[PDB]
Amino acid sequence: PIMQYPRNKIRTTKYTPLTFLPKNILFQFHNFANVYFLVLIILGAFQIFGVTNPGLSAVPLVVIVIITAIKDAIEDSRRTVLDLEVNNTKTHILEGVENKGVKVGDIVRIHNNDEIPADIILLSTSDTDGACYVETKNLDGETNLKVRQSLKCTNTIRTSKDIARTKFWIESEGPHSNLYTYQGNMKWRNLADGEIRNEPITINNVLLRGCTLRNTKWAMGVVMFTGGDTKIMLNSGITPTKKSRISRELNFSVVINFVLLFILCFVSGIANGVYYDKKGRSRFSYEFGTIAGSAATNGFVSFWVAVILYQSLVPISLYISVEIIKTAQAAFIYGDVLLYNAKLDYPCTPKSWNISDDLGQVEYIFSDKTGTLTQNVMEFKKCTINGVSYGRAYTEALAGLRKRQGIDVETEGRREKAEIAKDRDTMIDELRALSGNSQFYPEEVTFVGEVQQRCCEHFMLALALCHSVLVEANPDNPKKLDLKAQSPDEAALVATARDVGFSFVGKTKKGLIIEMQGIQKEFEILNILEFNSSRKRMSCIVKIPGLNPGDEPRALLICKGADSIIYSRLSRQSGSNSEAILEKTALHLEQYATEGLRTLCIAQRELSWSEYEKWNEKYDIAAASLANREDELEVVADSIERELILLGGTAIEDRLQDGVPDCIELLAEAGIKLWVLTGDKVETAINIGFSCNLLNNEMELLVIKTTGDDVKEFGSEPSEIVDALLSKYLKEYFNLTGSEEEIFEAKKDHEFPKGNYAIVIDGDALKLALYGEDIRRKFLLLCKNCRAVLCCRVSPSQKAAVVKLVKDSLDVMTLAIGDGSNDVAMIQSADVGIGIAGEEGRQAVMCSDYAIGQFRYLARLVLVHGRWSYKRLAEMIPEFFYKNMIFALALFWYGIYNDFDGSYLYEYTYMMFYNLAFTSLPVIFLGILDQDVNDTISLVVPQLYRVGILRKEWNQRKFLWYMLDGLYQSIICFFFPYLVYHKNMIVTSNGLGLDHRYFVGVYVTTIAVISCNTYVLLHQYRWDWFSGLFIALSCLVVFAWTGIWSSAIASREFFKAAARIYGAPSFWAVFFVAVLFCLLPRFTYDSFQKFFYPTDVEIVREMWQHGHFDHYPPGYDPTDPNRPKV
Amino acid sequence: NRRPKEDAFTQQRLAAINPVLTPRTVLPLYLLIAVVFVIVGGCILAQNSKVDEVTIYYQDCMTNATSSWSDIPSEHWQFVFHKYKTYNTAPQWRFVDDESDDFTKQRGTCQIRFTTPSDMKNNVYLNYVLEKFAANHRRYVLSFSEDQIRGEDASYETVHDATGINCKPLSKNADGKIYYPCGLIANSMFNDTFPLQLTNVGDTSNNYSLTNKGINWESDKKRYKKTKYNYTQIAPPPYWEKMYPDGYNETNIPDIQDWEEFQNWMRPGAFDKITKLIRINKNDTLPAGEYQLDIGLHWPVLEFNGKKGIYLTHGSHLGGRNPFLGIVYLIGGCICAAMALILLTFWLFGGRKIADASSLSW
Ligand SMILES: *[C@@H]1O[C@H](CO)[C@@H](O[C@@H]2O[C@H](CO)[C@@H](O[C@@H]3O[C@H](CO)[C@@H](O)[C@H](O)[C@@H]3O)[C@H](O)[C@H]2NC(C)=O)[C@H](O)[C@H]1NC(C)=O
Ligand SMILES: Nc1ncnc2c1ncn2[C@@H]1O[C@H](COP(=O)(O)OP(=O)(O)CP(=O)(O)O)[C@@H](O)[C@H]1O
Ligand SMILES: [Mg+2]
Repeated sequence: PIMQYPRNKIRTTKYTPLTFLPKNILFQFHNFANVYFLVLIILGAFQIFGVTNPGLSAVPLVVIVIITAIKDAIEDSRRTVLDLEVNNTKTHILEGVENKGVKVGDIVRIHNNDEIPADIILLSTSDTDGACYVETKNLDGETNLKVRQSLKCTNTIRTSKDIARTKFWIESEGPHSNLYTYQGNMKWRNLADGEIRNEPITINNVLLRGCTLRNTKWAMGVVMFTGGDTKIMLNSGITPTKKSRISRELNFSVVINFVLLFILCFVSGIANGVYYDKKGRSRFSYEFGTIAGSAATNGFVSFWVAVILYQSLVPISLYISVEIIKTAQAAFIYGDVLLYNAKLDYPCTPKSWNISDDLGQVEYIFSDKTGTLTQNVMEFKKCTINGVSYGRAYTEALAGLRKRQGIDVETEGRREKAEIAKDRDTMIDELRALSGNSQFYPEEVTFVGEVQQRCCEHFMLALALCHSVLVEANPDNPKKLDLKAQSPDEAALVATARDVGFSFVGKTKKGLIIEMQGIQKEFEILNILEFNSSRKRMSCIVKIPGLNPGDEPRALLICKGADSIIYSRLSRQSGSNSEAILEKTALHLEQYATEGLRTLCIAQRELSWSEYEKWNEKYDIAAASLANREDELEVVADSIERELILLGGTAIEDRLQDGVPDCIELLAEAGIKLWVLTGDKVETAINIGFSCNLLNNEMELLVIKTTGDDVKEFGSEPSEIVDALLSKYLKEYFNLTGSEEEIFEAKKDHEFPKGNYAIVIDGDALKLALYGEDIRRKFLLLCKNCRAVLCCRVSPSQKAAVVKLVKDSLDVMTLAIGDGSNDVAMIQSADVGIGIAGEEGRQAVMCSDYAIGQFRYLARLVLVHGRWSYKRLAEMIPEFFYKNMIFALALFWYGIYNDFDGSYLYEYTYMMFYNLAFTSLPVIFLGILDQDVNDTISLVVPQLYRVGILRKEWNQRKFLWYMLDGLYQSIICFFFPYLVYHKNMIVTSNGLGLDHRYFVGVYVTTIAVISCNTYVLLHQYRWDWFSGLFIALSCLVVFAWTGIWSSAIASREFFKAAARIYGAPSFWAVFFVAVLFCLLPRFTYDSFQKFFYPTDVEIVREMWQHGHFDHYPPGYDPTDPNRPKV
Repeated sequence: NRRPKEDAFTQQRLAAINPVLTPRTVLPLYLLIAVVFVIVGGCILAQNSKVDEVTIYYQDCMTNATSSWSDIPSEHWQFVFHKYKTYNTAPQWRFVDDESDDFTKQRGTCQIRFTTPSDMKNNVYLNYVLEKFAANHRRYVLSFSEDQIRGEDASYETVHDATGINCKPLSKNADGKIYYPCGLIANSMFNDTFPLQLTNVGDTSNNYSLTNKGINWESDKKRYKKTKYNYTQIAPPPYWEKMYPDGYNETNIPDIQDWEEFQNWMRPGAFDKITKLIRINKNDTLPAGEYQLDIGLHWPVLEFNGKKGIYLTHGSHLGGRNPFLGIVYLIGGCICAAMALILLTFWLFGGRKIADASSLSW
């Protein structure tokens, strides 16, 4: 109580199970149609508005509020299990006999390879004075082993038998929400000695919550203090939700419904004001006048009578209808076994259950290349060193298949013929595998002057030295241990140095254990820098000994990066052979990009410690400083790489994620304009765009291709070269599309463009193309008339600004499928948010909207599940405003005949159960279980998707035609009961009298229920048995209710309306013909449409009655690699 | 494992019939709906044209009728006899003023003398028609007591302040007694004492009986039950105090269970035309002849310029002579044939044909 400690769970979910109910209620009444019932129920209690059953007037509100609550509780259920699994799934033993779980003041023992759900303060470990190593993976892009050197003073504890003799937790101040700082200091009192001590606790002594511990054991420490002292709860976790276009254009359809609802109340007000200043009327003699007021205040009260009278025109079950349907459309996305990855055991997981119809109307898909479109397992090596290339492959040398013959296996046998001549002469001094599918590149390396023979051997060691690969104890056959890398391209270079003889056995504390050419050296790596996605660089500064004894041993600098970064970091003038190799080695990588091989480069400068010991300390002072998570590290790590001598580059392969048969063969001949956002280079993305068929033959490849790359700092004020050149051919590529920059005519023109015209903008040319105005609008008009935009979108701001340039400047749906932490800006910025689940759970999946095991499933997710859920919901919503229109205006048309005094036509249990039981379920099941064509035909004809691209189904034009059709059928469902009464008011076979207004209300309701649900049935494709049963059951509940409610005496005036109205043939006479004239003008307009101006999906369904799709198997998946032929 | 249930409902593959509206299927359907509804449009008017009705409005007996027999003017009487043999002959009407009612707004006895050429069949319904009476307003239609309808001796609190339906302007009178049929509806009861017979005149002088039993539904006696009031806490409604001049005795409380004119009036009409049964004769065919109907005028309609009438009918199973259902089923059959004639002559002699798959993206 004094020191203010309440107990709490780890991460909140903003729906606490004790305080869930009052905050859910006030959340329900931000809906204006929902709070419109709080008006008409409190005005229901006052008797002057003439509403019978005011206590039952709450029933179509409380039922909707509870169903929106148990939907919110179910939507809390799969939400809170993320916080419940991290909260208390595990608890350590904490044995204190010698005197994942949360307890303030605990002394917890933490092993290797686990998440720490607390702020532990390190004291000691198995290493020298508490040298802790950590993989901080989900906080930042930290791929190093971040050293956490603990205290060198209190290294006396090993077991929980001496540290559990003291029970104390420390006091700290409020949170600061920053990573690199810790302003806490712990003080302790020694036993039997008067020595005070303040242990200096800095960021080097502690580590945060959401990181991963590696290689250290018995991590001992103290759990944090309660509150919000963990620095991840505010940096990440609070995410803005999104809703669809249809769920955003619904709020204009609700306003048109309320503008009509207040026109009808206004006509009810002024035409009952005109009634009460009529002179000779029956309200003087028999009816004793002045219900509330004398003249116009009597008509003002009758305004608010109509507010309560038109309580079924207000859409109360609209938003629970759109949210049950979007949830069930995503539970079928989840429950599809063809969207299921069997090899990874991973169903398609919607992280957003409310944007399924966005998957039906997308026009731009911004995939990245290597993680998503390709397997990201890299096999081949293809080394290039010192101006000559070492490797032979034919896996993707078929990329240039435009000029070569049909079957070419004679070169594939020459790989194996040179491979069996390669495992013999390399097994002279090596005890690794060196076998079939163990060694990777077939190339005779010099048949082991002659500096080249060392320079290839110097390359493979320095390649093996510049690595982020930790060895792993292989449990089966532990004599041959394997390799693990967070970067799988970086593993293939290391797995192949193990094959040429420059393997490495392990890794010590300061240095490294390495087995080079049989002998087992120990290269000592004193310093290393990290890998960021923006920098494109991984570099080591490993120390080597001097060759002659009695010297100062110099060091090396091996930077591994791309073929465009370190060529901008390379020494131009030199007295060595560092210049003449460049026109050789860049010629090889042009040959090794056009055969689709992922490229790297490795350079090396011969530094001395006279220039290095300052840059080491400049990095070491900036290693525990404030800018350890800022951009000031790269400028520290740039000065010593001003000049470099290039060793060579590597050209590993990356085979596709078998997303060839979708990427145009389903998913861009759908109509969607795809957009690769590689981060790899220009030539290797064109010749991978042909391989994944994204850009095809007969496609104009207009490439932006800035020629010179340099930074400006002074001068160049009267002229401009490096920015003026890429502006001018954006004009010159506007003869292909003969237009200009100035206007956005394309914003109101969504269309798959005639003329192919792919765009291959890259890298620095993109930065200049999105820097300022008049080049963004000029680039984006070229990007509307294209079909494919390609490459070098490195440093994910380029991927995130491009998806936001198209999303904002064109009101259009964007998708941006991806994987890895370089897409959490691309995925979150796009409209839809698909992510790819890899071998481990990555940051893109958790920040996604859907999550599929491969890119292969995007075709079925977009073309089947999305295209359905678009046309399901784009039909459902005009049907929902229809169903309230036919019913709630047929007691407006009764207002003519009671002089708008607002006497109820519908008994009020037909206004209760209309939006709940009588016609709620057909519109729900049209939204959940409607398929225009099958799931196979959705993939056989993917051009059906263009109706969402064109936005041709949901628009406010259709909504007005469904109100006006509902307003027409309201005239039919009232005046057809009216004109069987209007002549002489005797409609019974036995003359006994059904003249009561509730009995005319059954005439009006039963016409308006059956003609509503048959209107839903006539507008659904595929009359299935399940929605067909509940269209029949919703039509036969309006008879079942009056059978059992008008057989109790509790139905006061409505006492036996079953036996009197259904025993009357004039009911059934007008029921069978005022369902005709309700449905006939729409079924005429639909039949005239489906004959003379049919849409594409009637043309496809007319092919479906014929045998145009019987060839295809049920559950056809044309992007599955193992499938039969058509 | 974590693999979804392949049970053909989560797989979205249910047993659908999946209709495609080709002209070889919908043009039979328009032909079927048209040829059904012209038969139903034929069979209804074959039943509806044969319905005979007599509609005599008598609101002007106290002014436009002498003590001797004058004809009803053309506005008030409406005759329908499909055997067009005596359709132009006017009925006649006198008025016996009686000079003693002292109400002078609607008093006396309007004696209406009509002649029917065709014999109406064995169920003859005598209705009273009320035009321009406004029985459908908000405070009016909610003014009664269901517990007084169900014969419960309801107190003042359960008739005045009841939720929803309660008798608000007419709960109790000045001296503290509640009204037993409280409310504007039961107060507004159509008075006019229709006779228990149609006295045949001249040719036969044997009177055609008319019962007031069986006027409402027989099952309506389950909610209208005999009251349990002790005759000292109730009073008649303020417009019933001429038919009960001294309040209620210990013996003259109306049993509303068998008083079916009350049970028809407590069912307020939906529109501005009220037609309620008041006299039935299920037993006897009404022969062709001149009949006299003696209406004790007590219900005033002239202050709201409204009409007050008589509807003598043997309605069909559809009830009454209303040509609406026959005209609509013909219009329903003539539109479904014309829309078939449009969607076939625009389909063959011009239009399009389902011959290609090159109509979507060509
Ligand atoms: C049914 O018949 C009665 C008479 O047969 C109709 O007359 C109603 O008679 C009562 C009492 O005789 C009238 O109340 C009186 O009103 C005057 C003012 O006009 C007032 O000064 C007296 O103190 C007394 O309250 C009543 O006004 C009169 N009805 C009408 C409409 O004027 C009666 O109208 C017939 N209809 C119904 C629905 O009962
Ligand atoms: N571990 C590593 N060491 C050295 N260089 C690396 C590396 N991983 C990637 N690179 C190089 O850095 C460049 C940019 O790396 P980045 O982080 O963008 O990977 P990427 O672009 O291939 C993933 P994506 O395809 O999803 O954009 C790549 O061209 C690659 O050649
Ligand atoms: Mg990736």
